[PDB]
Amino acid sequence: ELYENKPRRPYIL
Repeated sequence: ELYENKPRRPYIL
């Protein structure tokens, strides 16, 4: 998506 959220790229990585 154009708007990147945090539960897609959370600090879990």
